[PDB]
Amino acid sequence: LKLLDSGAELVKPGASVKLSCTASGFNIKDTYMYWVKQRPDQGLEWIGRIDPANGNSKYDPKFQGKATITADTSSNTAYLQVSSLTSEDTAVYYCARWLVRGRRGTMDYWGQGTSVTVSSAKTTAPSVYPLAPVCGDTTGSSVTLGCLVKGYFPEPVTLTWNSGSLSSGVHTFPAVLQSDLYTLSSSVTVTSSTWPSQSITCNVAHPASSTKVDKKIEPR
Amino acid sequence: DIVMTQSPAILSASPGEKVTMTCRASSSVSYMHWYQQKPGSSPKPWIYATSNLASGVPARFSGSGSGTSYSLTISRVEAEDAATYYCQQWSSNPRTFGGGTKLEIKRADAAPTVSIFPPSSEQLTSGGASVVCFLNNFYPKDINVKWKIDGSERQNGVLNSWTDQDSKDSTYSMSSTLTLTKDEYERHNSYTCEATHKTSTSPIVKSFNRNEC
Amino acid sequence: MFKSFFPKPGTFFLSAFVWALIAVIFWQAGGGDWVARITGASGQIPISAARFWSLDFLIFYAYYIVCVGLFALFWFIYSPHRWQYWSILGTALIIFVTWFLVEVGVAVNAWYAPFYDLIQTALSSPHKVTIEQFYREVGVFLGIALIAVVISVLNNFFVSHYVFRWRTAMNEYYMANWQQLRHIEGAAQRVQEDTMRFASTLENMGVSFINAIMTLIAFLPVLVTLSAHVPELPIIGHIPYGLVIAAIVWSLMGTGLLAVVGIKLPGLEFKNQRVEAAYRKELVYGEDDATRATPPTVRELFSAVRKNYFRLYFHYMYFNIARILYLQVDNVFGLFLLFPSIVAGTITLGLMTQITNVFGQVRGAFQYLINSWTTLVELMSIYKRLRSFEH
Amino acid sequence: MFKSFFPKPGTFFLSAFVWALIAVIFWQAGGGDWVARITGASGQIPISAARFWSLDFLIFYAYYIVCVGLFALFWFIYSPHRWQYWSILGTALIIFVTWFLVEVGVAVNAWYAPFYDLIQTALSSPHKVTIEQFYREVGVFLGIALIAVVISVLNNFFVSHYVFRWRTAMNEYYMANWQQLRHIEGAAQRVQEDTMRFASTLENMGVSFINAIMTLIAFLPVLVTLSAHVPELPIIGHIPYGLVIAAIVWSLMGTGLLAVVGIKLPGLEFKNQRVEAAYRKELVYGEDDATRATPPTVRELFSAVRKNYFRLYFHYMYFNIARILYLQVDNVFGLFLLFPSIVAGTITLGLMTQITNVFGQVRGAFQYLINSWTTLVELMSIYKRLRSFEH
Repeated sequence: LKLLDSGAELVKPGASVKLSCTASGFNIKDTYMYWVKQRPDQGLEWIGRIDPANGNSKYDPKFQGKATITADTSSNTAYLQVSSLTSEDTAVYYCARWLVRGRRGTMDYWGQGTSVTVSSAKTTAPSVYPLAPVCGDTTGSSVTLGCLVKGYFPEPVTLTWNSGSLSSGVHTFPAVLQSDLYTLSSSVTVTSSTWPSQSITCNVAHPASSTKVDKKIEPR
Repeated sequence: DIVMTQSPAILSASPGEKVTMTCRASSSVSYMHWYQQKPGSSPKPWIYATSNLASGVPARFSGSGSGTSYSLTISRVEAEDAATYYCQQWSSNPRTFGGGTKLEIKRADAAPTVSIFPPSSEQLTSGGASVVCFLNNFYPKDINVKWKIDGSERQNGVLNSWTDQDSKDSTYSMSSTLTLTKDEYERHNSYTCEATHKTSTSPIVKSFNRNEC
Repeated sequence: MFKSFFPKPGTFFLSAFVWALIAVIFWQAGGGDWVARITGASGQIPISAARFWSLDFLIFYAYYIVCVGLFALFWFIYSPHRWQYWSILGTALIIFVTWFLVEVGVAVNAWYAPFYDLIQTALSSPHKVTIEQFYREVGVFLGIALIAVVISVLNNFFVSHYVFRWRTAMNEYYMANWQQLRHIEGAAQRVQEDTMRFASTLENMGVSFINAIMTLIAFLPVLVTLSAHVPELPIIGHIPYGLVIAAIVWSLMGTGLLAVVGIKLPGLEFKNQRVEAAYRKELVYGEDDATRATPPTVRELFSAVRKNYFRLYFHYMYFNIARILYLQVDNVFGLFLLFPSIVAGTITLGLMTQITNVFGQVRGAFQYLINSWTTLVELMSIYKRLRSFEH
Repeated sequence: MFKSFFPKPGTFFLSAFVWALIAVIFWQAGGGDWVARITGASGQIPISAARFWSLDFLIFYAYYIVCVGLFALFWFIYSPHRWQYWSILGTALIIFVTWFLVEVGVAVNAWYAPFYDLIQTALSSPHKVTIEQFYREVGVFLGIALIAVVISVLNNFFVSHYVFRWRTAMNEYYMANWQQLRHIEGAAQRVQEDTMRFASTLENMGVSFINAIMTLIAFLPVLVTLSAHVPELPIIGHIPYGLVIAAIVWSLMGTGLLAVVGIKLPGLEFKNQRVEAAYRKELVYGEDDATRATPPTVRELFSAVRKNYFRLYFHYMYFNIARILYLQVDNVFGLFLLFPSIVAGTITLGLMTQITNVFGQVRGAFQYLINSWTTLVELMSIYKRLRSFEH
């Protein structure tokens, strides 16, 4: 099965947003399609569901009047419309599907989620720097290198090493927020015989403001 | 609203052992399910209506119970099962999730490796400087780092981030960063990132010379 | 109620009545259930067709047998007779089988509640029902219907045979004394068909009356125990036994006001019978003689058959407006009592249908007095003709 | 079908048949509805009791008047008669009123859906309905029921009068020609009883049969337009026209198979009639004259009356097991076809009740043949007796 949630989305306080979840591999006449919200406090909540065969819905009474769920069996899809966004609607929203007729196999399958960020500041572009070891440190059997990206907004940022060809010995830390800026780093540990014998570089891409910058970690 | 209370909210184990968790309802449910969320991924059933195992998952996961008290048992926890386990009741039409019990895997002690990286050349042009020190592959999760300038203590203006527990060797990591302008960076000579940990009673120190290079 | 059948048509019927009353008073309200104290009568009753072997019923079977046994034994000793086995015990068995069929009705009533609750769940939350449950519901319903079929067939066989024994009994009595009875006009006609018509009609009406009383008595306690979920009647507000009071008033008052507004009809029917018979006799002379045709007198007799026999066709709209109004309003008066309760959402689909079915069954089994009109036209005529045909 | 009434019992019934069929074919399929194109036939029909004056019905009323008028004129000029007005127009009006009452039935059926849908909404959410809506629903239903009551009462009055006019017509004919007819034995019985019994039984059977056929034709298209919701039947699977095929098969095979398992019965009934008459006639002789009693002879006659009167009570269980099985399965066969469709959640409470009621009304209007034994027992005896009573 495949459910393909929309992309990330930043919005302005007070506006409204519409989200979509397309299902390929089954016929949504056989299932529910509910939605679930996960605030950064990792607790999960329930929002509402819908039966596409006749078109009934049911909502969590706390959430009634805020967000409505509609479907369209022509092209397999469901949509959720949240209105009057406030400072407390930073979350992640997951669709799903529950079998109700034709039971067999995994009876529940969750999409991928669409981060939603609501605030007032504007966008920004990243600034990447290489990291090199100090002089005289090449007496060991293995070396570590790093790549630093600083001062961007908003999430997310995808970072890769040698276009994904270097997938062993790499650690990447979660981002932190500091005065409307974010920061994250990375580390690569390789055998001392590999460097600087073989070229190495960190590949970073930021789709929000269309940045794609590559820098090579040139030895001092 | 059926209020599900779930405990213990923290757990620990070692490979080869056995563990239990309990999701006690607040009235008759008859309908429950158990999930499993790994870091940065979406959840996934294990048990449907509290007995029927879902499609192919390792046979060590099973649970049972009826009425208003249920249990989940993991036969032989191993290195691949650091997660967070939820429970979902279903017999109403609002539906209520649970609390989640982060599960850990123990291992023998390990000591970190420390590296220091001075401000980069292109960082020099930017009008600001940055210094960072990395910590890799250590257990357990409690650690503290220290910043000293020319042997003078300096504390504020720091940012830190811990990685989640690795999924093949059960270790950790940590990052420390100290960002200063050009003026104060040029005024000093020796920098040091220092940390202490249960592995050894002796502090681990890494340093470098501004003047040499 | 003749002399050859039914040992003594005098004290027999009175003795039977007072003995029935004594037995009922002992069991129902005087606390007969304490026999259920001696034995382990659990008192809880299933819903399938396994209902009819639990001790809760089997005790009642034994007690009915004992009462009829004692009553029949006394009369076997006091006043012997020839058709005594048919006359006593056959009547006993017909009463008992009628009660049994009423019990089957009650069982299907109690079954409509879980089925409709299931359908409501299947419509409101489809992930909770799987089709095998529907199939098991149909299974238990057929389990009951089978027993209903078998008992009904056997009972009809027996009733027909008992009636024919009544016929042969009074035939032997009359034909034994033919010679004194020889010279009354039309002996052959009487002793040829009036016996059967009288016996058959009396049987049918007796069974229908007992049926009505047993349906009412069997269904009142259900309404008493089920009137706790309907606190408020539509307009009058709150009344301690609103449901039972409303049911009793509607049914009994409907029949009472229906059979008092059409009271003039029997006289007119009898008058029409008499004038037609006079025409018959007047024509009979004209069949063998010559000077009896008399077209003038035949014209006058026909005009008497005409003018008189339109009054019946006219004093019949009065009885047909009332019957139709009642029988139509009843289609929604049963559900009119559950509007405030439905709006407040207290009853569930399944106590709606069980109550609607209670009212429907009481009404449909009280259909006799609109079709038991026979007791006003022929059976009276047959009894009077056949008694006056007996000196 | 006599010579006094119904102008010519020969070509007349063929003429009525061919004209009825031609008119039906022109209207139904030949697209006579282009009269609806001449006028502003909206084609949308309300559910209130303002249904019966919109142009769609009014065109039909005018068309029916035109057809009957033409067919009446042709026989008013081809060959006159004395009771032509009754014999033609009375029968036309009786047929029309039967059709009208069928239409009232369809109207109530179409009303069932919104009411129960409103109840389902009210039960599932106490926060959407208020009592005024329920009062309005009952309002429209009573609006229709009033017109049903008025029509039914007037119709009963008229049919009874028309039957009496038939009786007086054949009585006039038979008494006009008495002298030749005088000498046939038992003529008084004939002219006094056979005419009335004949007329009444004929009327009843004819109207019942036409009602059955009209119900079937009236309810097929509703089933066609409503079977778009029930694609898959439970066991066979998917059939293009599941509901219509299932309904027709159940109803027509039910009746056909029920009246072939009970085919021997009229022969037994006739034999019983013969032996009864023989016993009666023997008893008449011994009334008036010398002994003629002969107890051995009466014993022989009664044993013949008996042994041949038990065989009817035994070749008659076969016919009650089948009838009760059919009648008791029917209560849940209507709802057995909607298990997979309920599960698939396409039909809602209110489209289920329409279907249950369609099946129930068709069954309740196809009950005649269980009560049609009279026309296979007494009507042929009367016809044979009364025709044989004519030279």
